[PDB]
Amino acid sequence: SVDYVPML
Amino acid sequence: GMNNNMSLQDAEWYWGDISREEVNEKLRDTADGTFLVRDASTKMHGDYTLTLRKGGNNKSIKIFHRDGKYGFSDSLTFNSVVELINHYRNESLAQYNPKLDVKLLYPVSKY
Repeated sequence: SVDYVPML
Repeated sequence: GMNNNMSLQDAEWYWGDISREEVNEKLRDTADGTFLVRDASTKMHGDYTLTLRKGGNNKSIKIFHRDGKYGFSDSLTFNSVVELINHYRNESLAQYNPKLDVKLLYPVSKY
């Protein structure tokens, strides 16, 4: 899934 | 990237001037744990997200300037979002919680 997953 | 010192979101290779098609051109066919600093735009403009791709689960990763706290914190107190993440880039991030299962290979520094 090549965009944005905001993990930290 | 918060006060006048500059090292966490903008550390050594941590740039953020690479978008969706131009990151893919040197990425997900070879990538099995390479970690590299990607430009976003979603809540207006998100310059400092990080992106690693594993060829299978291909999945980006947030930073934040100095907010995470991992180390012996008495006289020199620790505040770094990468120090918790770098401990599990030393082995396997699926033993943390995020289903990547990867070690540090190589960063794509300035494309």
